[PDB]
Amino acid sequence: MNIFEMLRIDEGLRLKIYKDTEGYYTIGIGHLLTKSPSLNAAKSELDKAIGRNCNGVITKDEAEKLFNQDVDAAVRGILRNAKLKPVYDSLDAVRRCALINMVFQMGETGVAGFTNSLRMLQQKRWDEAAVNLAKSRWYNQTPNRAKRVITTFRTGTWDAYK
Ligand SMILES: [Cl-]
Ligand SMILES: [Cl-]
Repeated sequence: MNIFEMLRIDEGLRLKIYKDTEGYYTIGIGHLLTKSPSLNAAKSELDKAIGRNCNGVITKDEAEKLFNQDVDAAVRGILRNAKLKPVYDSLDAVRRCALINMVFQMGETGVAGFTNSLRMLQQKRWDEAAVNLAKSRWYNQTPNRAKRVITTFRTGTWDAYK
């Protein structure tokens, strides 16, 4: 298991514009297109993103390309973030995957907001951090995915995904 297979399980793949769990226009492997209510504003961003007239639809390769950019951008945002970088650097390889997953889903800013949990992970207090991570809108809104991520931080293995 790697970051790609992990995210592909949590986000799935859809080749047609769809609405995410928040109701935002998305496509591919969790690639947010826009928070705007308009399907046309979504079709627009989509074509801008791919470089062709897609008319709301893309190919597998196009989805995988967006996915490769988004993972890279997620890592690069963590590395550039003063609050995140030190956490990331302190973590083992599996756990790093768990942080990247949160970042991909909720953005740098959002994760950077879990001050207490971040401190606990840095300190390697596993069980405590799993408990604090669960007290969040994130966990209440997408509980099966949050549990998977949280188990990953708790144990440091891929069990939740196997
Ligand atoms: Cl809560
Ligand atoms: Cl869920």
